[PDB]
Amino acid sequence: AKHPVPKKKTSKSKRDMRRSHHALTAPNLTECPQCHGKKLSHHICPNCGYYDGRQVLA
Amino acid sequence: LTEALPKTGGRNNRGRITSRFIGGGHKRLYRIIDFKRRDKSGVNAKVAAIEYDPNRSARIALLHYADGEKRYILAPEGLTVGATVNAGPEAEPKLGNALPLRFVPVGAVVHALELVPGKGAQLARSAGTSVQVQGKESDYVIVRLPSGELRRVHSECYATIGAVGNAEHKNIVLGKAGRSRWLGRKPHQRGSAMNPVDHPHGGGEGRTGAGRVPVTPWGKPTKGLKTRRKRKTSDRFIVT
RNA sequence: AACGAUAAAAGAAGUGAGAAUCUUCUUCGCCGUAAGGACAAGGGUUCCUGGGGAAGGGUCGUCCGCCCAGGGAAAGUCGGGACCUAAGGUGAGGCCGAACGGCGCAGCCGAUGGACAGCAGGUCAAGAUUCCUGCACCGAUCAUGUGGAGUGAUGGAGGGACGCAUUACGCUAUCCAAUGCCAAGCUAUGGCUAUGCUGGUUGGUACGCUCAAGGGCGAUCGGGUCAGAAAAUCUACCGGUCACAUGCCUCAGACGUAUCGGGAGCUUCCUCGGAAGCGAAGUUGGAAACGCGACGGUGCCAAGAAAAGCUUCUAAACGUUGAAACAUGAUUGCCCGUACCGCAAACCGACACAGGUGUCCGAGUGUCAAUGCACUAAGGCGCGCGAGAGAACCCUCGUUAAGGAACUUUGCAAUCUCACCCCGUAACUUCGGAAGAAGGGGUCCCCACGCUUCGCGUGGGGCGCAGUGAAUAGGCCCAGGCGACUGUUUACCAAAAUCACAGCACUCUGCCAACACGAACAGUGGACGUAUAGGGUGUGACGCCUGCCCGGUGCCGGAAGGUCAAGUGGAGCGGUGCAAGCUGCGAAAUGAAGCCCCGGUGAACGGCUAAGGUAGCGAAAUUCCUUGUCGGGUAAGUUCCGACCUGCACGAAAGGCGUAACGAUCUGGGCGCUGUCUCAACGAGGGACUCGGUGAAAUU
RNA sequence: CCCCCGUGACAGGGGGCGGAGGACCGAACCGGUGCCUGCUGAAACAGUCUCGGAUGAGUUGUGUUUAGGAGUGAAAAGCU
RNA sequence: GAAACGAUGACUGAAUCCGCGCGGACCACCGCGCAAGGCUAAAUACUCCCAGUGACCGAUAGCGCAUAGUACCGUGAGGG
RNA sequence: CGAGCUGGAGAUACGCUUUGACUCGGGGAUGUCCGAAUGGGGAAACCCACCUCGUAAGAGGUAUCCGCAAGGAUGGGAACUCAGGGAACUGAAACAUCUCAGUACCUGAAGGAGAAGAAAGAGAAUUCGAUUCCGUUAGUAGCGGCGAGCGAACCCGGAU
Ligand SMILES: [Mg+2]
Ligand SMILES: [Mg+2]
Ligand SMILES: [Mg+2]
Ligand SMILES: [Mg+2]
Ligand SMILES: [Mg+2]
Ligand SMILES: [Mg+2]
Ligand SMILES: [Mg+2]
Ligand SMILES: [Mg+2]
Ligand SMILES: [Mg+2]
Repeated sequence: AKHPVPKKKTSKSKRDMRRSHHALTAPNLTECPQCHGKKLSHHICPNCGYYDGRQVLA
Repeated sequence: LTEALPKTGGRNNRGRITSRFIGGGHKRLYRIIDFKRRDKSGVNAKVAAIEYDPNRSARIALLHYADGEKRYILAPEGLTVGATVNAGPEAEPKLGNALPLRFVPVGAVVHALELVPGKGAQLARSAGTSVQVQGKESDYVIVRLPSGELRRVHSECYATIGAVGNAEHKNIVLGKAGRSRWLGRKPHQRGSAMNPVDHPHGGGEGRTGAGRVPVTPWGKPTKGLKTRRKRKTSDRFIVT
């Protein structure tokens, strides 16, 4: 059959003691030196395309 | 190969199977073969050829009557090709001649014999067979059938001088299996190798051998089967 | 956890509210007897165009086989029908039946078979032997001419009419080669400079004292009554006449000429990529069908549909002035199917499922050959989650020191072997075989030389570790059990010593046969057979064989007597009435089969009191005690082989003993090889882990 | 079938040539033997490797016939 | 069953007025009726359809259906 | 019948309605193909013929069974009626009788109803007096492995 299988429904509680670890970490946004929109450290600013000069197209 | 009706396999009637086994084949055809041979009495003919045909184990003579029509007729042991056949009470009792018993010399070995005027031959026709005459009585003749029997027959019935032959199913050893398949389906199925359900000699843990009966409940060794009827009076010495 | 085969994917560019996931380009990789192409069946619109963007699509989706709308399918000749018949179905009138209904000749329905008039191209977004273009053929109806006369059936005959294997010759489709021909250009990395490179290198029709293998063939006169129900100027039979050779008749196909099409590409515009117009050459050599010539040749036995069309022939018949037939014109041409999927996300499998599906086509190179194997054309496709990581463990692989079955129930598994030449090859044997036995050698490249050519042999030379150098690709042997053999079987745990079998035996069965299906003195199967046949039962090649016991049961035969049914036969007993009469009961003897009784029969049940095991085999797949005892092989053997015999409970057709050959059979031994094992290691890939998307289950 | 050799009852042996076979190896095709895998499967019985058959008692398409105590069955109480 | 009568498949087979059947074997006596030809309203049954009513339901109830024998499942009968 | 109508459909357009639409009653006329189906074939709704009337289009007939002939029959009906054929589970704590039953089912015929019916009757009074239905008699008489269990009729009342 489906060999191992659980012995009892798990508490709404237990089921939550579990998930006490699935909370996303929000990105740590930086503010782009030029167009000042927020960016991702070490990546290119999706709004101006800069990374000191303008790398990506507008 | 010429002028024959087509034959069709079939080993059972309306509903289901009747005569067990028999199913293989080859497609063989039917050749209408003159047995009664009377409407043609009074006309000579010659052995145009002897063709070998199935459904018989008996050579076949392709005779030709002055009339112009041909008619296949069993071939007795002896006729070469080109000899002469003649029907009608007016016929030299020789090989291939058909002349009723009244006109047939005692001790004469003939085949193709009837049992009733017309409706064709009936006794002695399968590969090599010999029914000799015993000695006329009143209207019926005493003859010896290939089963070693004695039956009165009103001499009114024609017969063919001689005995069929077509060689002999003696050395014909059908080689290994499958030859039987060139003809009829896998032979007999040992009912002793079946089930209590399927047949009397069924089940039994291991290997049996009790009661001895047919697929149904009768008996096969030494149990009479013929019944009480007319021919019965017209017969002499069944046993052996 | 999974996202459905480990045939990979990359970049660029485009579209878009949003794209790993759509479109375009350029590469990569996978299939290529297919994962290409054409049908069938089955499904229906799934096809094409434009839109769409809920849900379906195991993830995205701007996309789709999904949703919406519109469009698409075209046939005198292709299939089918208005033609044919097989099994089978049905069936007036017939035979049977409690009903319903069951059978059944002719006839009819009924393909999967028979018969039958077209090809080559073009081309809508989407159809094409259907539309167009060119040229053709068939039937029908009319007119014209020719003709100059019969025409000739629901009837006869001829014919259509038919297997398996193998095989000669010619040919084509199709494929290959070339310093052949035509066309386009360029070539550079080092060289070539074109005797290089790429690509194309004919299909239909019409004529031609052209070439051409192969293939087909009696006509005629007469005779006979008895043959074709009849008739016959037909067919069959008989005989005469010439049918050596030959000869004709026919030409698969090729060649030449013509003509129609196609033809690599070229050119032009361009709304972005199509559209339009034009066009070259077509050689020599080689291979070659499962097709064509043909219903070819030889051989073989298990001995290989019917019916119509068709050809001739009369009956009847209207007509012998205006016939049938040909030709040249014209008019004519019906119904149904024809889109798309179609070995598959479009059919059967609940799912766009690793399965199942009939037929046809199926290129090249290399390799004895091939529809094998490797690579690859055409063409089709990368399989509708993706990215990282590089742990345990799991799956699928590569290599492995020393050893080599020590593993273990068992060398289970996995190695070794592995193709084609040559040499060589045991016991035993039904002389076939055992054999691919076993064992050994070769195998690539260059050159000369000779050979029957692709190819090959001889000699010399050369290179590597190695040359069927990569893929396909037997491990071998000794001995024993069982079964003779090929074969067959428990769809979804048994393939086997099971079943079947050729061979043998007993017995039944006289032919409306025994026997069997059936409501049935119907019908039917046995058998359109007939005892060297058919049914039943058992045994199971071949070989030497196969004993003793018929008390019991059965089967056959005998059969005095005993017993035994209905019925025949009427006395004896009783009833009611006054009576005649009417009414209850009931023998003797007689009366069928069968049962008792007499004998017989074992390849009948069966036994070894009716007898007691002849041969042969024997602790055997049948032996309990038991790993019996001795011998064999092993260092060591409860297994195995050989003997013995005390055969708990072998044994002669529920067959006894043996037996070459065969087995995905079962058992024991050996040689070789090996990761089975001492011990495991390293490596690879696919999961497992991690992130983004979708997101179950049993259980509780 | 055609050639050469042989003889005491013994045969036959040889060479050509022919093309036989429930013959051999083997792919389609039919099957399913052994192991692993897979068993909340890709799959209500499969895949890979391996193996059996491979002109025969062979494999298969279409149409058609037989069924419930009935059919069919190279026979497992199998299949329907 | 002492078991009459009715009925009929099979064999048989009568009378007719000082005639025939029966009245539960059988007889006499007593008694009721006339068989072997026929047609016949009406009260009786059911309920597809219609109207009225309901100490009936009112949407897991009520019919299966507030409508669908549809979707869906099955080769099919069939289920739904 | 009198303002509306133009079906459910919830929409637009076109329109139709006192020389009274529409709607409701009640008769006609049309009524393709299949279906007993019946021109012949047929795997339903398709495919093929023929004769006659004829402008061709188009019309009509073309089945079997009874009868001169008209004219009648084949098919279909939820349940009810009669008839031909007729289970088993189950009970009897098993089971063969018997029970369940002549029920269930199959089939034939028929109608709105059928069936039955005008006495060779039932009954014990020298009574009643076609048939059928309700009440009762009575669970009495009786049947019964006299077990399980099955179960009348007359009289009398009433429908008619
Ligand atoms: Mg991954
Ligand atoms: Mg042994
Ligand atoms: Mg075997
Ligand atoms: Mg085998
Ligand atoms: Mg995730
Ligand atoms: Mg193999
Ligand atoms: Mg093998
Ligand atoms: Mg509510
Ligand atoms: Mg409703």
